Amino acid sequence: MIRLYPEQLRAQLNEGLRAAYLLLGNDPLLLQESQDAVRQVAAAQGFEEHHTFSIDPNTDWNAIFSLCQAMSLFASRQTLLLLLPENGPNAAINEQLLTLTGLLHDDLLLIVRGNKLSKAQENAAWFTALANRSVQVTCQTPEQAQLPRWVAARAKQLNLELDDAANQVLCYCYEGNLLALAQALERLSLLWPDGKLTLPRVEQAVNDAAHFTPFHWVDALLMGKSKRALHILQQLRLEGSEPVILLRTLQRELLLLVNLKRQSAHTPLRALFDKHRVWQNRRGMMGEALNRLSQTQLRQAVQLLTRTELTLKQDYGQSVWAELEGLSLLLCH
Amino acid sequence: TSRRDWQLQQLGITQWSLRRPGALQGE
Amino acid sequence: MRWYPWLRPDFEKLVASYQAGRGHHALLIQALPGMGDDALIYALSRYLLCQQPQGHKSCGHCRGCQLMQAGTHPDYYTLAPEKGKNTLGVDAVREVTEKLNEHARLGGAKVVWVTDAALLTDAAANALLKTLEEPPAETWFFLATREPERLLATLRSRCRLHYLAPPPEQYAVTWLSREVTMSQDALLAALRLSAGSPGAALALFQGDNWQARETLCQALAYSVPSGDWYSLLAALNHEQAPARLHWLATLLMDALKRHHGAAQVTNVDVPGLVAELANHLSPSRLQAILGDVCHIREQLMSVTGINRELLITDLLLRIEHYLQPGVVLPVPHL
Amino acid sequence: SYQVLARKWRPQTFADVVGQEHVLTALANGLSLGRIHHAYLFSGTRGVGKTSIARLLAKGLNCETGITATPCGVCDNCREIEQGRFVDLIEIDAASRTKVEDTRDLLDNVQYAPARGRFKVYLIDEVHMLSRHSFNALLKTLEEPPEHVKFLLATTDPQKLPVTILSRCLQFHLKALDVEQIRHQLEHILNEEHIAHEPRALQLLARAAEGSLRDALSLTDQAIASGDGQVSTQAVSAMLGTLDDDQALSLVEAMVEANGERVMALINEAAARGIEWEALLVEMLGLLHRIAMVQLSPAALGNDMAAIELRMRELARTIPPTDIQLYYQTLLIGRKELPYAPDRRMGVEMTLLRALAFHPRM
Amino acid sequence: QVLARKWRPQTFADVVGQEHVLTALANGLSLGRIHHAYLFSGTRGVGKTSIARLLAKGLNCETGITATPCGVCDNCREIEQGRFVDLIEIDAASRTKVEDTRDLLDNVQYAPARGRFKVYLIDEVHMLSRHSFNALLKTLEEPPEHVKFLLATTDPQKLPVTILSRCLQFHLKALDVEQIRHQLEHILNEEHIAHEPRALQLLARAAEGSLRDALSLTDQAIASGDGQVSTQAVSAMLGTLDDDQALSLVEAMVEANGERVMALINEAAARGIEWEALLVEMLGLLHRIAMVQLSPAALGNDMAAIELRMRELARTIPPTDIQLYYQTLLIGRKELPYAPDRRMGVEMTLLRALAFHPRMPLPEP
Amino acid sequence: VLARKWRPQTFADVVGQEHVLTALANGLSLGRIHHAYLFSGTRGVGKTSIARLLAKGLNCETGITATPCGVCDNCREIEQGRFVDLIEIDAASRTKVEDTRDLLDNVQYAPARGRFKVYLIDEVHMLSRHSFNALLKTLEEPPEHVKFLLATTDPQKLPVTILSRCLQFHLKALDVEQIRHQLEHILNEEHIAHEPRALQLLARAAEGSLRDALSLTDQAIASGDGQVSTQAVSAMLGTLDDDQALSLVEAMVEANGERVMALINEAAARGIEWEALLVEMLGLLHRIAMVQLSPAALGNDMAAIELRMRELARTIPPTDIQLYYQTLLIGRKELPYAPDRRMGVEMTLLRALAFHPRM
DNA sequence: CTGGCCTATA
DNA sequence: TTTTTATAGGCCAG
Ligand SMILES: Nc1ncnc2c1ncn2[C@@H]1O[C@H](COP(=O)(O)OP(=O)(O)O)[C@@H](O)[C@H]1O
Ligand SMILES: Nc1ncnc2c1ncn2[C@@H]1O[C@H](COP(=O)(O)OP(=O)(O)O)[C@@H](O)[C@H]1O
Ligand SMILES: Nc1ncnc2c1ncn2[C@@H]1O[C@H](COP(=O)(O)OP(=O)(O)O)[C@@H](O)[C@H]1O
Ligand code: BEF
Ligand code: BEF
Ligand code: BEF
Ligand SMILES: [Mg+2]
Ligand SMILES: [Mg+2]
Ligand SMILES: [Mg+2]
Ligand SMILES: [Zn+2]
Ligand SMILES: [Zn+2]
Ligand SMILES: [Zn+2]
Ligand SMILES: [Zn+2]
Repeated sequence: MIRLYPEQLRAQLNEGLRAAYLLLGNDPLLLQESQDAVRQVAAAQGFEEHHTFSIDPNTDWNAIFSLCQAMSLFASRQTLLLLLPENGPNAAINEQLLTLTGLLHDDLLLIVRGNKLSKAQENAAWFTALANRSVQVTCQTPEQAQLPRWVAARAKQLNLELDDAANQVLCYCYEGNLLALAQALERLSLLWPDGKLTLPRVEQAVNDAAHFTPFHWVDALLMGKSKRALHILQQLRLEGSEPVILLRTLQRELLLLVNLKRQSAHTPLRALFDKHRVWQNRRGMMGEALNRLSQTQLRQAVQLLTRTELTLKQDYGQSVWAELEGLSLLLCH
Repeated sequence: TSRRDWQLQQLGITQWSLRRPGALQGE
Repeated sequence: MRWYPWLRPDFEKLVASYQAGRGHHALLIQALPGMGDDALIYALSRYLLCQQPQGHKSCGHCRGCQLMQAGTHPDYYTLAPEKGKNTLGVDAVREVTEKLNEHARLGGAKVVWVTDAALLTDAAANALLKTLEEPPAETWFFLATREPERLLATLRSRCRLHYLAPPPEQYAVTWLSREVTMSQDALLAALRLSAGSPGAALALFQGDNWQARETLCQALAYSVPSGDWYSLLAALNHEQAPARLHWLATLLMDALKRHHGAAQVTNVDVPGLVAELANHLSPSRLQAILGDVCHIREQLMSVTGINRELLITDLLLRIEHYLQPGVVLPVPHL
Repeated sequence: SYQVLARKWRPQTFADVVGQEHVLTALANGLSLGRIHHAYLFSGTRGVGKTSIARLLAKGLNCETGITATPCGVCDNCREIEQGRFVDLIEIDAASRTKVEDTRDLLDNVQYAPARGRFKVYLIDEVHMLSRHSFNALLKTLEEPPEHVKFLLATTDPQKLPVTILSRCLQFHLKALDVEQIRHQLEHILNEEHIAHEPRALQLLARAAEGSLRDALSLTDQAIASGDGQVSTQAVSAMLGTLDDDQALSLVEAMVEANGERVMALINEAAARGIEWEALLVEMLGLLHRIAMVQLSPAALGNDMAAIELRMRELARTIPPTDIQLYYQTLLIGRKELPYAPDRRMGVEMTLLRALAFHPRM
Repeated sequence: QVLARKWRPQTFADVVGQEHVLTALANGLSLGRIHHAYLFSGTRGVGKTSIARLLAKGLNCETGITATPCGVCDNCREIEQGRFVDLIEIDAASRTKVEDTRDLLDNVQYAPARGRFKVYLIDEVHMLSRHSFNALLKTLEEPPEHVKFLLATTDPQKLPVTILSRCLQFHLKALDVEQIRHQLEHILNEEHIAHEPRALQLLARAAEGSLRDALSLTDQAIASGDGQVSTQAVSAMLGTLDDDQALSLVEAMVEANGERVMALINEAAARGIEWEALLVEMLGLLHRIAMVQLSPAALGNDMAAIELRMRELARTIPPTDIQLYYQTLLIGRKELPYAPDRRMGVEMTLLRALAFHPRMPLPEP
Repeated sequence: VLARKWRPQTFADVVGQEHVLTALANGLSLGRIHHAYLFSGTRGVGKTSIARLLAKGLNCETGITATPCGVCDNCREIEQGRFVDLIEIDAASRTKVEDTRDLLDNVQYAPARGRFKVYLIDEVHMLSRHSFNALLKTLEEPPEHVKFLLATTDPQKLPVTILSRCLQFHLKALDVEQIRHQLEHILNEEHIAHEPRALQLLARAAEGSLRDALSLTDQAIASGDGQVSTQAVSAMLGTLDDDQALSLVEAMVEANGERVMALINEAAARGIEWEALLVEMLGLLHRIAMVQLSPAALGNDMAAIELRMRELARTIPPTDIQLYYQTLLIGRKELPYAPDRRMGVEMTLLRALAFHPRM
């Protein structure tokens, strides 16, 4: 199973097409660009009939029996695409898949689009028997760290030249939304044939449109970066998230901080991180938080988080977003 | 803090008192 | 659902008015839980959907009661809350208000039993108003709550109230001593926790519950002297929280009662815990905490979907703060 | 054919309606002045004559005798309104039929002239329950109905209606019924029903009604049951959890004396006698009121209190005006928050506690 | 019959206040500068629906497009009677759905029957679904020559900003107490109806801005007063007691005189005045006083009969003192609900006053 | 109507928005043309006016040019409104799928008059789930002679799977001057009297939108019986003030009794729910208080109000602020119990202006 | 005219 | 790894 980054994929797809193309990931722009990189090289190799199917737990045993019947030779080459449920491959469809793994022609080309699978889902027999035939692409978006690199990489692919300065500015504005980033580049190459994208040029044709999860916000608080927190909030509101979701995800942390802070006196930092099975990457970030906030400041946070919840589900208050703008700030002193 | 001032607390009757007479009296 | 012996009188009197034909169409029984209101209702229900009654009793052998024994009597409506939920929705009241107009599907009277009017929504309560004031003929309503005053204004004036009062404690203890084997102290405490209703008493013993009060007690025994109350989170944070809080508040109050050398305390069974509470907590704090304990309880019970962990966790950190000297304590409002 | 008094006795002629004389006046007045509106909103608390009146106002507009203030009740029309069988008072249970589509049906069938009646009279009752959208739907029609249409709007809680709705109605707040008003009535009714009654028992009922004629008739009917045919001072008082005067005061006293052990134990004894806890608090609140009153002018202690007067006057002489206010409030508040506390008893016990430790100043 | 309806203005002349709206439309009509989307907003009863109708009526007057429609050509009279083929008044609160809006859209292209313009007056327009709002978008941005759109709503707050950028927005202002009064006079005069001067001053205050609210109160005032609009009748219906007694209680209170206070309460109790109400006139008075202290030109026009005395109070009593009485009576109101007895409750509240009285508290033991 | 007549026919006629024009200009110029473009941004800033322009420039008889002539049979045909090959769907009224499918059966047939069959789907966010799917299938295999122009105010509502098929231009909202200079021009042209500071007032009031602007101006002309005078413009805009809540906060701190008693009285005319006035103020103090904890707490949102807000944060003690808040937050909890609701706000503002709570 | 889906308001 | 609820109004494909 040739494991690829969407950038690298274009080259591996030209060398030789393979029976199974596995598009896994969370990013929409990597998914289309990779799915369209394949549909393009499929038609070129004599493929006309392009059949799409969206796989719910809804697709009957009648809708998977029209799919295995779908491939009979000799047909002018046809590309079958299969979309996924949120969960990935469930016991019901983890079996339907098996049925298809053996039906592999040069006449029928398999493409699959979905999230990332739990490791056990992954290692389910059928998947690993496809394995040597299949190419798999990682379409996980880049995070604040991995990103600028991918910007300058796609920048140099569009042969435009990006300043350290402009890269910084694109990445702030389109973080979490690669598609807007890409179209930003395209937009700039049309503004300037130069290819040269100054900080002052790029600054003028940008709009602010970053997509975050709530986890991006608690992390932001945890590290004390507040100008970030505030940005993340403002954005999360505009995508219209349920504040309740913010509340509950800050809580899962806030309350662990509280319990850790106390327990910290008695046992060493690391032991407690182990005790509570704290994700490894988080553990450094958590320390920082712990080291910064007083056992009282936490006590206040907890109190203020309760003020907003009640204000939310009993007083049906509007406040709620403001009440978080504040709570954010607090956890940064 | 008078005992009266205390009783007013217990009663919820909040005592208000000037602080900028300037913008009052003078029209 | 069980039938308890202190119901015979309350039943007989009620049935008598019905038997005259001069019964009231919207009864509202107010009773503590465990008090067995439901069985009084059931008994009166069986009486009404009886085509061949035998005095105060239901025969068993008429087409009416067979159906009633086997759940499905076409003219017997039960307004309880959906399985997963804890409120009692308007849509569900409106089906009953609608069906009620169709001439009785068996040609007997129709009885509608609202298990707990406390649980009606605002929309659901009002929905019930007009059908309740003047329902079709030969239709009989039964409603039960803990606290009528928590019940919609108008819904209330359409009802006849019947108070199912609990037996004398002496009787109750004697009942209990037969159903469980516990120390007279424990019974009387259990009974006293439960506002005097046996059975509701008995309950505590039956469920995992009683072991669980011993564990609140275990953990309190530590929190008090140590000033560590967030320790309690473990014993309080559970589905039955509003129930366990009530326990903790009764402990708090008994302490406060000792600071006044009062005669009855509620937790007769652990006068050690009651003491250590009177010893390491000033009355000022005993009472300020009793306060927030009760108040957070309300919210745990009245706010739909509110997060337990978050609320209880606040309450505990905040109590510790109260324990600090000179901190300002709460004083009720309006 | 038995129906609860609270039902049987529904006023069927303007004559047979209690108080609310300002409403009936304006009404009968309008009918007689020929000044009839198209939107009448009727408000007030539970069971004071809202829907009863609305239905009487309907009778009068439709009466075979003419449009009258004094509808007979003897024509095919009136008799059919009395029984709901009247085709031309479309009476809507707003709290049940609240949705827009529901009330847009209402609107479409407006334009249509009335069946066998003079006016087509809608009576949306429990109206505070119509969806937001349902209110707005009515706006355009409610303001400009067809001459043959009359809208009758009753609700307990007019607070909830859009001000756009209110701008389009005559509003009649019914006042709560005076205690006397309720009793005289109660008397009358039990007389006609041929039921025996003791006057002081009536007095207790009218009080417990707390302004409301339905509430009254409902407790009355309750009386009759737990009384075995009779409404006796004995039965009603035991039913309503009524106090024997001593008990309240004794508490009030043990409370200002700061006497914990005795306040608590006094309650315990009350709890045994099965007193209505809310009753106790009100009676103390009542006692605290005189006391603060007597301080003002000595004369202010009634002829009633003769038995107590001795104990009252001391309390008034000893305890500061100021400090009593605290006591009264703490108890009021506790009556407020009573039903919310775990037991009603506890609610009382916590209230006394909070108030207990007021005693030494500094 | 019904005043609210009978007096809906039939020409611009007859519209009360709103000069800023009438004045534009007339200026614009005579100027030949006419939009195709007019939006009307303001709280209930300030004239939007009736103004809009006047605009249609003036757009289609057979005499020509004039701000002074003639009210006698087939087109004007038939707009008056609401049966004019080309003024399509849509009750947006019942035609809220998209499909309904699309129908209004489809039938737009078609030319008017008898008028210069097909004018759609969409009333209570805030009720349109999101869907049927954008439905309106493009067609409202660029309609056909013969089409005009009159929208009107209580709150424009609810209309998508896209809708807003496409219209003239005219915000009718609520009415001065004076304005309402003057009209109430004119109408009761025209309708030949006895009226006490002050009974009008009272209604126009209770109208709280709305000329309809006022006509609605007058209608029922006439009925309450029996063909007369008398002060006693209006203040009966209003829960007002005529001002003296109220103030007299304030006075007695600031003057720390207990006897008088309780007497005055007893006397009000003989008149069976409803307790909460009393409390409220007292808060009303205290507040105006405390205000008079802020700006002096602040004291109300309506309370001439009491100004002498009020002014005095504002002059003699410390602000920090009035803040006392106000708050004391205010949490007194917060209490009345639960007090044993609403009388008792008011009384008790003033007794509380007396004991905390800033200047001559009640005597201690 | 000013809004209609002054719709830009030539690129030259368009205000600002340059980062969009130029890239179009150049792509046309330099033979780069995507099968489909998406134009977003706020009400009346160019979205559709530009979309139309791109059609002109795509089909101009002079060739595919950035500078359409606006005088050929094609440019005047489009400008007019009836051009054989300019299909402008009102996506908002025709959103059901039936209609989208029927629109795209005809997509395949060659263009009758001109270079490209140009579909201009405006207010496109309205199309159903299914209707989007239809479009999609056509965007994924775009006929050569066809170009798609999608214009919406709210793009977030298009499926990722369609935004990933359009080159999207986000139009910026217009600058205060940008609007003013355009307002001068147009009034000038129409032969209408204006003052300097009258227009400065309208451009501000537009809150960034050039349509709001001319729509405001149109009205202004009527208030002015033919003259757009400051005397008149200022009066009118006073008819439509959002103001009150902020405006009171300002006169609150300064301790201006008359200004307060007057605003309260202006707000009365607007016809406001009073409880809502307090809440806007309270919210207002909250925001400010926090601009006092980072410059960063002021919205992309804010802008119109924003200038005033920042100064207010700079020049009031943070301790003074929490104070004002208390006083308001309080007066709100008291509003039901104050005699009048108006009265309760009035009292609250006195409390806030001049008094201090001792506790 | 059903079941899937989105929204607003308290 | 992302969540309160009860009740309403509403669009849509087939
Ligand atoms: N003013 C009244 N006069 C006589 N009976 C009344 C009056 N108000 C209420 N009642 C009694 O209350 C019962 C219901 O009254 P109703 O008018 O329906 O109250 P509501 O205003 O709550 O709908 C009637 O049966 C009647 O006996
Ligand atoms: N500006 C006004 N001038 C005269 N009468 C008015 C005015 N505003 C409201 N009214 C009265 O109120 C009634 C309804 O007015 P209307 O314009 O429908 O209020 P709305 O703006 O809420 O629709 C009219 O019949 C008229 O008597
Ligand atoms: N950039 C601009 N230049 C000139 N006029 C503009 C501009 N943007 C908006 N307008 C004015 O607004 C009117 C409509 O603009 P339009 O482009 O339709 O906005 P939208 O993007 O919201 O569809 C135009 O006729 C023009 O008067
Ligand atoms: F019980 Be009533 F209709 F207020
Ligand atoms: F009565 Be209006 F149109 F608000
Ligand atoms: F026409 Be635009 F989107 F306001
Ligand atoms: Mg009723
Ligand atoms: Mg109107
Ligand atoms: Mg547009
Ligand atoms: Zn039987
Ligand atoms: Zn009759
Ligand atoms: Zn005319
Ligand atoms: Zn050209």
